[PDB]
Amino acid sequence: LYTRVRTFSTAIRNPKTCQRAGQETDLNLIPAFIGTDTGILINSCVRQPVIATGDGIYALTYLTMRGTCQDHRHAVRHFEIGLVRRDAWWDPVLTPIHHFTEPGTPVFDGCSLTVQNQTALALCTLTTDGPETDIHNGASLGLALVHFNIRGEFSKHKVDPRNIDTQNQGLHLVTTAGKSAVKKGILYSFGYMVTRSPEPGDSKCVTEECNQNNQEKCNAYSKTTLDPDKPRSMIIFQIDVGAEYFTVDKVVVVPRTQYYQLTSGDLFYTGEENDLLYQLHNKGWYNKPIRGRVTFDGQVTLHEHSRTYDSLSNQRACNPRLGCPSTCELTSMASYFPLDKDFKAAVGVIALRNGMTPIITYSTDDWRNHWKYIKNADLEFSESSLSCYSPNPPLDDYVLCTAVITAKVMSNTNPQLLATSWYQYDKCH
Amino acid sequence: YTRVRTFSTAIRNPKTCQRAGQETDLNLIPAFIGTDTGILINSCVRQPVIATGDGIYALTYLTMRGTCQDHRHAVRHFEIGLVRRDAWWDPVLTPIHHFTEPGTPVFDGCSLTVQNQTALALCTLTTDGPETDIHNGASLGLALVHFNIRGEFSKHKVDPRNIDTQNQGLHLVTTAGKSAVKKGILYSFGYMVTRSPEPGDSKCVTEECNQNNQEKCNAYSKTTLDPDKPRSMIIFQIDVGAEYFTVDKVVVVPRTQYYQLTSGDLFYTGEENDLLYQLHNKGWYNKPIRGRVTFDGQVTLHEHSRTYDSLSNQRACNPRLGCPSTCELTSMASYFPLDKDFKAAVGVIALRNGMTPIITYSTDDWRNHWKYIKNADLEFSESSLSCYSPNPPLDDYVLCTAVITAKVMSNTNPQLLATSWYQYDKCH
Ligand SMILES: *[C@@H]1O[C@H](CO)[C@@H](O)[C@H](O)[C@H]1NC(C)=O
Repeated sequence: LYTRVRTFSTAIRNPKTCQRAGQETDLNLIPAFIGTDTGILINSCVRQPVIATGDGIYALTYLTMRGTCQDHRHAVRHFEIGLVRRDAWWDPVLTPIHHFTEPGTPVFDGCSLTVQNQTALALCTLTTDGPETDIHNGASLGLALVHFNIRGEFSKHKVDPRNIDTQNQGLHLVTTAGKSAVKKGILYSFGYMVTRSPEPGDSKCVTEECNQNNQEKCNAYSKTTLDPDKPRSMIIFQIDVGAEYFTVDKVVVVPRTQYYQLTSGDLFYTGEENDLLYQLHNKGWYNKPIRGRVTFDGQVTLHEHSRTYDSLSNQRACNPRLGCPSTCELTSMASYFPLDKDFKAAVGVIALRNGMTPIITYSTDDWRNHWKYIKNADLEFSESSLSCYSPNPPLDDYVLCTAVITAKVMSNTNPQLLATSWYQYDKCH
Repeated sequence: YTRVRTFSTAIRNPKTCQRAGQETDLNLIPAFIGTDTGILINSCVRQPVIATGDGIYALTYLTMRGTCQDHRHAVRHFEIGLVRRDAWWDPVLTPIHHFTEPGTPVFDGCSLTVQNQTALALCTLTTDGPETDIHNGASLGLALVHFNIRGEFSKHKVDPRNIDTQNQGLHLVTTAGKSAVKKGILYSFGYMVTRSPEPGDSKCVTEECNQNNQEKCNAYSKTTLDPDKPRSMIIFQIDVGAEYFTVDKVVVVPRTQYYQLTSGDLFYTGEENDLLYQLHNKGWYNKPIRGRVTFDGQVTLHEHSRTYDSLSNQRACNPRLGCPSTCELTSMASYFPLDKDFKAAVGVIALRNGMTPIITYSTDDWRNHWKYIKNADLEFSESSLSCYSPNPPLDDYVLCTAVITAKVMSNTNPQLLATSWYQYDKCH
């Protein structure tokens, strides 16, 4: 059988109160030989990467298309599960053991991903041309729960979205790509919901001096409508995947007061009795990290942390500048992962400047301890997913992180899948 | 498992019609196989071998951090998967199970073939690589590796004491390439360190090179390790399920049959047909080296007269490539038979300067056409190529998949890339 290398998420740990030191030496990057070839030679497009780790196990998912990024009809959904194994340097590295593909059509879109014990769980949307195009065309959408385990078993189960409690407001339910979390047998994941009535209230905005009515621009570009007749709200799905008592599958609205533009995100497990953490993905005009704590009692609140030490940018400036509400959209996102259950310390993968040059950033509160290169080159990347994990028993000064990015390799106009891991400094003083 | 049934193009009768060059552009399709191999960290991938069976493929390769000369810390990868219809209804390769064996010792020089639902690899167990181990006075092991589409994996040490060498073998080494199974016997290339030097001249050329070619051919033939260690090319014969009693053995490929000691591929053509072969261009000889293998009376490599493809380096050699020298091609060529005679062939080769991977398509000694894998200044080092027909076959095409080790984004080491294509196969 396989020997297990025990690991756990850094996000379940108590925060360190000591000053976290910047690492003086350069990064020890180590192999993450996961995923597949994704068509660097033929300029294929990889979208929606999500990585998740458990106890000696990781899982990975992504969507591939030939030639363009706008061909959902002929896309292929990839799923993968693998192990943490000691290599010839005795480093714990990720390596795949089973891979699965599901070609369209319909295709699995916007899959979330988590690892529970020996099983990966993905909640996905069944679509022909992509959810927004299907909804516009008057088509319906499906949902699916996919699981696969380290034995190589694979299951896909349709979930009737009409039987999910939406307080009779939901017309369409859509999952979006990112990390999910399971607490007390309930699977939580981000998505959005087309509703009968528009959601009242102002979208979250900024008081930055932008030579305009910010709140007006914020509402206008909030992406809370798919059409004059199609309002949509951000949601968190709650699916019973093993609750102690019977629970009704439901969605809960994330009110538009809680975010700037409707977007995807990650939910980070911190323990059975601890609040989930979150990050929203910078895919619009807001160019600072969007992360913090989620609570549900009475209503869904995104308790957003005050974070300014990292800034996202595009190669070409926007008018008004990024950070000001506009129709500009960041071409390159950032992934953050909590080093503790409060998100006090964070690891990030982000572009250095101009939407290129992947770097790792390392913060405590609103202070950047250091940054290091993944690759000091003019390499653009579009999407990312990041997971950090500690061996058990832990190392004194380090944890481990793995990132997947979709990068425009060798002057390709589309992005392909690349991966890397590193020893992540975790040390006091 | 649900899969597109396939068979190797090398078992077919040669087409009696004239083969046309393809006027239309190449239809390249995804080969999303293997893993990330450290493009971001300049890892080194070596010894790639791909093999196909009936709706099944297998892949193997060796990875190292930072340099290509770190056998002590290398990792051997094995992979098996299926031929499946994608959303365009094209038959594409997709992995189902992956395996790694980190050093040390590591599996070096693995050959690879697919027998029914099981991949077979014959490998050499080594610490610092076979030549370094031999130089250091260490011994080597052999191993037979099996892994199947259900995900089962087996490795068994093979004691060289059970391999008949007519009491001449001192070390046995497998080299990376395609193997073949006929009538339950596994055949694969390798080399053998012997007690006594092999007599005879190395195969040579008569090209005017302003030198004594035969003397240079013998001197640069790589038939000696160190100063006192002669070695001979061999073909292993290992029982993997023969119906009759056989002794596992090596058979010498005499030095008259090849230019420099090197690795190669053996191509199955049917239970009752001669194997085909190719030797890998890793030295000064810069034309294809391929043809038919026979065994009745020790190994004869019946080398075809092939000149339509020529390999080149970015920096010229003095004397020029094609002339015996100590210069070595930085990029190899992979060929695959489209029939049991190797009459028609698919090739993967660099266009010029050891870069720009292209596909060539030949009949006899004529290049019908060539097509780009990538029209870019992309250096690549090693390759493996397999072509296969869906069953029932297509009228005008077959399918091919290649893996190459390419120096991506100004990396000094090469990483694993893959692609497939519809290969023109049409008459007139
Ligand atoms: C973890 O998974 C294994 C295999 O699926 C199962 O047998 C075991 O009971 C699980 N343990 C828990 C605590 O759920």
